[PDB]
Amino acid sequence: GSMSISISYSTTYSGWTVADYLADWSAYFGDTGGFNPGPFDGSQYALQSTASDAAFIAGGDLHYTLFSNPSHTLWGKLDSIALGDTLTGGASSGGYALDSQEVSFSNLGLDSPIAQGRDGTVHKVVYGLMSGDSSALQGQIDALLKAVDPSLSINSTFDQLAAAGVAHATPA
Repeated sequence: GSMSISISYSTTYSGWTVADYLADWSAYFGDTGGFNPGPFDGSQYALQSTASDAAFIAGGDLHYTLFSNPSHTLWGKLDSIALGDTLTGGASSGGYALDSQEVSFSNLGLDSPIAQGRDGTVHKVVYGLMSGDSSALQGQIDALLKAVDPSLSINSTFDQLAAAGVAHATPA
């Protein structure tokens, strides 16, 4: 359903496990953009690597506390993560996009309240992904996959997830 995780993937990665792909993408990002609409809140939070072309877009209803207690917290609803290369667009252009969208995860269903601060799952998922540690995102995807089918996991390949009705190949 709409409460079920849905994954898109370039056929480039059809034989990759989700864990292997996420670990390598977060290394590609390493240890332009912002919020749409912004300045500090948006339906998208997008970031470009300085280290490589790597870029992500977090989608949902996201909030950044800036200097307000609890400081430097990203909280709210995280519905989607899109991973790939080269951030484009912004508020002005009808939203952020990726020049090359490698993999996306939708219907994540994550919602972290401000009171949890940087302890929130949304904060940890997004901060990890851009600080060379996709472990938090992997844990949430693993749980969502097992909610559909317990023989699935982040160690499933993208084409195994397609065969299980979760994932969808896109052109390379």
